[PDB]
Amino acid sequence: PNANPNANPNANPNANPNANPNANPNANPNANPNANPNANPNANPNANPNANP
Amino acid sequence: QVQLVESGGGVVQPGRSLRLSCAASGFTFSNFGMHWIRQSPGKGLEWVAIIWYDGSNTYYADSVKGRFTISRDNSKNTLYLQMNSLRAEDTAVYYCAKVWFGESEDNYSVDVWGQGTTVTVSSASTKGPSVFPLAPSSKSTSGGTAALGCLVKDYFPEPVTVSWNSGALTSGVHTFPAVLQSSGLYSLSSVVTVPSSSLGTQTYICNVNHKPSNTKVDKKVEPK
Repeated sequence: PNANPNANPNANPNANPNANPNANPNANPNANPNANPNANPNANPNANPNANP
Repeated sequence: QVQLVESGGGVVQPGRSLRLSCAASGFTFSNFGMHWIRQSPGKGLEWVAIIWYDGSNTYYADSVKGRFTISRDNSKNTLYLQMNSLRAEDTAVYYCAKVWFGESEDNYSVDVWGQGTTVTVSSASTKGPSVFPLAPSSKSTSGGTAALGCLVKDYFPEPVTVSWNSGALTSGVHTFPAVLQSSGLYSLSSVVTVPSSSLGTQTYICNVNHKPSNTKVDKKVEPK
């Protein structure tokens, strides 16, 4: 009833390559909360071209 | 309501310059950004340029970047587009358009389009058309219906107007859209179906008119 220490330790190539539909859909609270330095630094062409007003 | 009126379009030789204007009414022109968008049969709808409400930011399509300059006069409520170094492929219908009002972080496009002004870039010279009769005969008769017409060939530029019997004949008239030929001259045909029992007795004359050259031609079509 124990684990065979010499069993297959590799990764089964014929495993599940799709996405798990029941996986975590929530937002991860302890994720990256800082800004990204290599984000988009250029102005947006399709931004607001009018007044506030 | 909102109204946009383009002006300044016409025929221009390649390498010359042209200034289009767009008069706006029905809203505060100085509060909105504007687009210029062109449409051609070969490329469909194609965005050209955008300008901010205050002119601080301008953007252009890659095919026109460095040649066109968009500007505006908020005191006159007028939008301008100076087009330099025009190429043949710039022939299209040009519309000015108003950006819609939205939220601060949304993306933006246009909601109201202008009327449009046609620009034709060609080195062809102004030339009146040749009107030739498409004469009906036994080879163009099926039953009691016959077909006759007029071929309006080798004219420049667009457009030309065709009427039949000074406008008295409109039932069964088909004026085809003009096609541009390799020579830069346009050509089209106009056909009409008539009762075969009227051939040889009823007179059919097509009236081609071209105001830019003051051309007026009344061509009679007789059977063979």
